[PDB]
Amino acid sequence: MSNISLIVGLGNPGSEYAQTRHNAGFWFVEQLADKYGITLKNDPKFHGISGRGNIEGHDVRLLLPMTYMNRSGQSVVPFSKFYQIAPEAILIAHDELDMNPGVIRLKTGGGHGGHNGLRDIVPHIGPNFHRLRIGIGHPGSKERVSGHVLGKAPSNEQSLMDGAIDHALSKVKLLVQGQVPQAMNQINAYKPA
Ligand SMILES: O=c1ccn([C@@H]2O[C@H](CO)[C@@H](O)[C@H]2O)c(=O)[nH]1
Repeated sequence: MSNISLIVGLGNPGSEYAQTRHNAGFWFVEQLADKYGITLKNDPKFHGISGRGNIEGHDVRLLLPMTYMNRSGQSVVPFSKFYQIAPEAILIAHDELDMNPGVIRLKTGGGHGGHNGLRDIVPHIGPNFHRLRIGIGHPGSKERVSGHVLGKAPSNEQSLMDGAIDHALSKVKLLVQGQVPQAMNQINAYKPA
């Protein structure tokens, strides 16, 4: 059903990308894995790093594609199909250009919103997965997007994102329990200050 049992974090592999805004999804899933003691180990079969563990009495899988962002579907799609995880049980955490640092929202359905990771996923499994939209801000102009998402945020913006991510971690219990409406209410209500 809508008991979240796959949590995907989008991002790029390599130390040079680890601190960039486009890896917001990785930050969330890495922190979630540490919170619940889920081992994120090499998963060559699905071109990623993945884990499996107990979150609040539920068997949950975690996935970080190691395909580079624009090829994220080349991990997520075969992984979800192999383990027979329907989109309705998937949460994908990703950076959101259309939201401020420190703003975070749970969304069900919808398009990719210009996001090149999601762009590679929705064509295959459809739109009906859940998304943890982690606000990163927009660089104003259209052609400066690459420089923004592949940039390391200033400390204040990082602090704002980190606080929002921490808040979201506290609400994963609701999501794995299938309380998507309550999780949406409580996640979306987050304020940094
Ligand atoms: O060295 C790089 C840098 C970025 N990109 C791709 O360009 C996307 C913008 O989403 C990237 O994040 C990633 O898929 C690469 O393929 N290689």
